[PDB]
Amino acid sequence: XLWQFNGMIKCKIPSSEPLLDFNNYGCYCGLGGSGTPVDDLDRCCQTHDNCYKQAKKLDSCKVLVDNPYTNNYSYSCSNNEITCSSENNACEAFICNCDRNAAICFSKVPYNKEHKNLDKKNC
Ligand SMILES: [Ca+2]
Repeated sequence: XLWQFNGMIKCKIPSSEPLLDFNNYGCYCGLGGSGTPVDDLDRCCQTHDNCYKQAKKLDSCKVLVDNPYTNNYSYSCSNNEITCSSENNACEAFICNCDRNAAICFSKVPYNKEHKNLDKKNC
């Protein structure tokens, strides 16, 4: 953790507290996620979820019996641009890329506050 991810979003969105703002949004942002993404931000989340699902099927992780949920990488934040550290092994670089793409996706999409705390039956 979360923790690294939380730190990435803030790097692109310095004004936010991502565990509060990007949590429980739409159908996908937050625990699980199903149905059709309700907006571009939901789709950001749908993708990220997908990128974690894929990471688990990766050999490089499947050792290192890795958990996307616990995957431990390094990244730096400078001037609101994120760089995933070369020192990452393949598995941790895959996860860092997942987190990186989401960070960025989040900063380019509209925020629809009618989609926070949605009834998943709309999903
Ligand atoms: Ca999700």
